[PDB]
Amino acid sequence: SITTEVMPVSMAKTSVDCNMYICGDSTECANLLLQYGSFCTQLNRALSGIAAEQDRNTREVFAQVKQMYKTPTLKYFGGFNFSQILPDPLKPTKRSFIEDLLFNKVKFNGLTVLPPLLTDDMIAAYTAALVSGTATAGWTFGAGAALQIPFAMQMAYRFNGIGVTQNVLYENQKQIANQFNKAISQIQESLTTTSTALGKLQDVVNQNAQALNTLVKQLSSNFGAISSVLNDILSRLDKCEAEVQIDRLITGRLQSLQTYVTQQLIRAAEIRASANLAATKMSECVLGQSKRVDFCGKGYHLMSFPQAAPHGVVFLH
Amino acid sequence: ENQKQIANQFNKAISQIQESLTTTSTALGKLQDVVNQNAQALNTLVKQLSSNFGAISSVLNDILSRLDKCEAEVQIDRLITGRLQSLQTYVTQQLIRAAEIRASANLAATKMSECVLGQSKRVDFCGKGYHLMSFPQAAPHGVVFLHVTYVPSQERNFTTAPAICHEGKAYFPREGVFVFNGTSWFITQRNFFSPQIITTDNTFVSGNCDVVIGIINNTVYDPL
Amino acid sequence: SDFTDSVRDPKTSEILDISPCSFGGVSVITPGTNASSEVAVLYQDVNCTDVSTAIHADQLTPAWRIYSTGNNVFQTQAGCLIGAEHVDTSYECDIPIGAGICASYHTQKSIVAYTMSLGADSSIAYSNNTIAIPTNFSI
Amino acid sequence: NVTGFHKDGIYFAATVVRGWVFGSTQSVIIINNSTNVVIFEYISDKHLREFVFKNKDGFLYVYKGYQPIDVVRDLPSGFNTLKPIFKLPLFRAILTAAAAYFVGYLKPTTFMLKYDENGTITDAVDCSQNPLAELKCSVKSFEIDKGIYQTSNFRVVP
Ligand SMILES: *[C@@H]1O[C@H](CO)[C@@H](O)[C@H](O)[C@H]1NC(C)=O
Ligand SMILES: *[C@@H]1O[C@H](CO)[C@@H](O)[C@H](O)[C@H]1NC(C)=O
Ligand SMILES: *[C@@H]1O[C@H](CO)[C@@H](O)[C@H](O)[C@H]1NC(C)=O
Ligand SMILES: *[C@@H]1O[C@H](CO)[C@@H](O)[C@H](O)[C@H]1NC(C)=O
Ligand SMILES: *[C@@H]1O[C@H](CO)[C@@H](O)[C@H](O)[C@H]1NC(C)=O
Ligand SMILES: *[C@@H]1O[C@H](CO)[C@@H](O)[C@H](O)[C@H]1NC(C)=O
Ligand SMILES: *[C@@H]1O[C@H](CO)[C@@H](O)[C@H](O)[C@H]1NC(C)=O
Repeated sequence: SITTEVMPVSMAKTSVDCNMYICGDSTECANLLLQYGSFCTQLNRALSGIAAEQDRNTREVFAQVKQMYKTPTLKYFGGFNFSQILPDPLKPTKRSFIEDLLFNKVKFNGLTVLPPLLTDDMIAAYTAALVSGTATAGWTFGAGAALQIPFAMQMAYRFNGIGVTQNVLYENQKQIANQFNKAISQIQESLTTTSTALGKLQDVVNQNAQALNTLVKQLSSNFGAISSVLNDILSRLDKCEAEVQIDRLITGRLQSLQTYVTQQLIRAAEIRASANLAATKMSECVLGQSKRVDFCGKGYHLMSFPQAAPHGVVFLH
Repeated sequence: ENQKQIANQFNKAISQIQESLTTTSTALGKLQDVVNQNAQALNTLVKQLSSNFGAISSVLNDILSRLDKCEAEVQIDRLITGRLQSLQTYVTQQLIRAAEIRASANLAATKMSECVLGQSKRVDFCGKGYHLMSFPQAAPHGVVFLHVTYVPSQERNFTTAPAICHEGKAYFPREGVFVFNGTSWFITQRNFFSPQIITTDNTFVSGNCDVVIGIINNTVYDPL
Repeated sequence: SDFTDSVRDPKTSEILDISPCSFGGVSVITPGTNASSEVAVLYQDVNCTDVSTAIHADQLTPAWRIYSTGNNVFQTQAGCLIGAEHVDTSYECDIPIGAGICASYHTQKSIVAYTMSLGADSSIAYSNNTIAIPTNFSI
Repeated sequence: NVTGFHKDGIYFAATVVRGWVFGSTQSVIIINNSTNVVIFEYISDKHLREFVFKNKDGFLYVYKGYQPIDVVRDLPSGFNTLKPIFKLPLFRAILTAAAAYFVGYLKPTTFMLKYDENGTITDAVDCSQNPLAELKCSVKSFEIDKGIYQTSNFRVVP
C-alpha cells in the first residue's frame, strides 16, 4: 500500500521599495525620510537575502543528481505499470499525469514578486530524471555511479533488506504487481476527487496573501494626521505646517513596514526548516532504503517516488 | 588482499585535500558570511547613531550646550525615540540570526555524534557515497569535517538470472546475485566482483522451478 | 486602498482610468572588477520598448550621463537586459537572473546570457536480464 | 564638456593679469595682480591655477589651487584637489597682459572620496557616471566581487 506525504519547500519571493511605499513622488518626503538615516536599505537587504534563501531551498532540495537519465520508451517493468508517474510524450507539456492533476488543485505600492530561478518544467525535468533513475538504476545512482539492475531483482533485494527472504517475492510476483497497480489507481482517485488534501501549500499561499493584503490596507490610515493622502497634504499646507503631518505618516508607515519585515523573516525561517527536512528525507528515502522506523511511510519501507508540486514536493512512499 | 593500494589512495587523498585547501581563497564561505553579517550589523548600528531624527542637531552635547531645560526636552525626546527604535531593530535581527546558528550547531552536533563515534547507514548524510569514518578539525567559530568515502567505479556488463534449478527444486542465493560471465554461472556480492562456485553453503532451497519466472537449468556443486 | 483609480471627465463627461506609469527596481550584473569594467543592466518587470523610447527621449530619473546603449536588448520574464548578447548554447549557471536565465563571462570576453543547463546529460540502457557489477574502487 | 579658448556657480581654470566681474548688467570687482589682491572695498595683501566659485545662502565661496603642468596646447589628464581660500558675504571674466582659459558648469551630484593615512584626497570616483560607478557608490568599496546587486529604482519622469 502506497501513501502520500506533502511538504513545503519554498515560499513566494517578494521585495518592497522603501522610498515608493512610504513616500509618494514628493522629494521633500524623500528628504524627511533621509532624516531617519540609513534605515530603509536594511529592509531591502533583508528581503533580498530572503529571495536568495528561497532559491537556495529549491536548488538544495531538488538538484541532487550530477547526471540525468532519459525517460525509457517502455513503461512496463515486469508487471509494474509506471504510466502514471513518468511523463508521457503525447502531451505538448512534459509533465506527468500526477503532476498535471496536482498543479490544478491549488501597481501603486511598489510591490513586486520576482520569478523563481527554476520554472515548473525545470523541476519537472529533475523529477522525471530522478524517478527514471530510481526505476532503472536501482538504489545506486546518487551513492556513486549508476549501475543498471532489472526491477524484479531490485525488488528482491529491497525485500531482503526489510527482513523477508527473496523466495516470498519471486513466488507471488503477479499478486504484488496487482497490488501495486491497485494502489496507484486508488491514490489517483483519492487525489482527484477531494478538494482538501494539499493543506500546507494552500496555507503558505494564504498566509503570504494575508500579509500583503493587510500591509496594503494599513497603508490607507491617517495615523492621526489631518488626511491619509500625502498629495492632499502637500496641496493644502505650506512647508512648515505640513512637516508635522509628514512626520506622523513617516513614523506610522515605518512601523508597519518593519512589522511586515519581521513577520516575513520568521516565516522564512519556518519554511527553511521544512525545506531542510524534506531535502534530507528525499536524500535518505529515494536514493536509498532507510531502516529508521516511521520516517518514510507507515510500516516498513521499500522505496519512494517524488513528484513536483506548486512551491513544494509530494512524496509517494 | 590490497591494503597497500588503499593506503596509497588514502595518502593521495589527504595530499589532494591539503593542496585544495591551501591554493584557493573561497572554500570557507559560511564562516566568512557569518563574520561579515555580524560586522555589517554593528557597522550599520554605529552609522545609524549619527542621524538627527528631525532634531536641530545630531549631537546630544550640542543640544545641552545650546538650549534650556524646556526647549531641549523635545529634541531629547526625539533622539530617545529614534535610538530606541534602532536598538530594538538590532536586537530582533540578532535574535533571529542566533536561532539560525543554533539550528546549524545542533545539526553539526548530531552529525559528529552519529558520524565520528560510529558508522552511519543513513545514505548521503556524511559524505558522497558509502561512509567509512570521519575526522573532525577545529575552525574559527566552526568545525570542519573530513569524511572518508568508499565509491565504486569501472562498471562491467554481465548477464544475470533470478534463480536456477537442478532437479525440480529452485535454488536462491544467500547474499549476492548470479552472474553468467560467458562461462558457467557464479555467485557474487553486489559491490565488488569476486566470483565463487555455486554451493549449497551459500544457497538455499524453496519450492519448485515452475512458478518463478526465468529459472535457468544449471548444476549446483555439492561439497560431498 | 482609498486610491484614485477612475475619474469622470469634468467637461465632456467621459471615463478616464488612471494607472501609474512604469517604475521598478534596477540591478547591475558584473563579472567582478578584476577582469573588466563593463557591466550590464537589468530592468525589472517592464516591457522595455517603453524604457527604450523613454531613454531615447531622456526622461528616466536614474541619470546615466554617458551610458546609452541600444544595440543589445534581450527580453526575459524577470525584465529585460541591456549589455548582454543572447547565446543559444547551454552552460552551467554562473550568476542567477531569473526564469532559467544565467549570465556569465565566457567568450575577447563579454557578458553573455543563456538558458539554464540541467547538467551532464546521459542515458543508461535498460535490459531485463542484464546486471552491472563494479570491479574497482577509489577511496 | 568644457569650452577650449586657445547658472548656479561656475568653474574656472587657466593655463598674466586676471580680472572678474559679477552682476546682472554698482559693480562687483575682483582684481588679481602678480603680488597684490584687491576686492565693499576690501583690500588685502607652466602651471595651472584653479578657482572654484559657488554661491548659496547669500554667501560666495572662493577656492584656490595650484599644480605644475607640462607645456602643451590642450590640458593633460591628471588628478589634484584644491583647498578653500576665502568666503565673502557679498559670469564672463576678462583678462589681459599664448593664453587660454576654460569654463565648466557645476551640478548637484554625489561623490565618494577616498582618504588615506597622512592623507589628503588620493582617489575619488563619481556616483552618477556609470552603472559600475553607481555600484561602487552603493557597496561603498572600491573592489566588487562577481555577482548580482541591486542599487536603486528607475522611474520615468512625466
Ligand atoms: C497502465 O495504466 C494505463 C492507465 O490508463 C493504461 O492506459 C495502460 O494500458 C497500462 N499499461 C499496461 C496495462 O501495460
Ligand atoms: C551494456 O550493454 C549495452 C547494450 O548491450 C550498452 O549500450 C552499454 O554501454 C553496456 N554497458 C557498459 C558499461 O559497457
Ligand atoms: C569468466 O570468464 C572468463 C572468460 O571470459 C574466464 O576466463 C574466467 O575463468 C571466468 N571466471 C571464472 C571465475 O572462472
Ligand atoms: C525480458 O523481456 C522480454 C521482452 O518481452 C521477454 O520476452 C523476456 O521473457 C524477459 N525475460 C525474462 C527472464 O522473463
Ligand atoms: C463646459 O465647457 C466646455 C468647453 O467650452 C463646453 O463644451 C461645455 O458645453 C461646457 N459645459 C459643460 C456642462 O460641460
Ligand atoms: C511589448 O509591447 C509591444 C507593443 O505593445 C508588443 O508587441 C510586445 O509583444 C510586448 N511584449 C510582451 C513581452 O508582451
Ligand atoms: C584499480 O585501478 C587501478 C588504477 O587503474 C589499478 O592499479 C588497480 O589494479 C585496479 N584494481 C584491480 C583490482 O585491478
